[PDB]
Amino acid sequence: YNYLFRLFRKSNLKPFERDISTEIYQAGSTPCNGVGFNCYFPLQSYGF
Amino acid sequence: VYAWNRKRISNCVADYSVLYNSASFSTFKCYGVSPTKLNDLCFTNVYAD
Repeated sequence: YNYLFRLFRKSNLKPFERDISTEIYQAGSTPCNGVGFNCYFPLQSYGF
Repeated sequence: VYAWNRKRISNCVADYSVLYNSASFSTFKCYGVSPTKLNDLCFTNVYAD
């Protein structure tokens, strides 16, 4: 579980761009405010 | 559920965003289609299983 990828983002990365942030996503009309439905954590692990 | 019932929708226009913006639905998913993009898309027929 030490290997991961970003599964959620609002826009695609530009050439050689990188993103460290663990900010909570909003996949739909949930009034998310960092806290659940559509409120996904942005990374997933591979779990190889 | 072994013999589910089908309703047909045809020859009309709609807002689909209600299917997740309404408090009436506990869970919503789409396959081969995006939840916002429903309001821009078109289909030959819609069948509700």
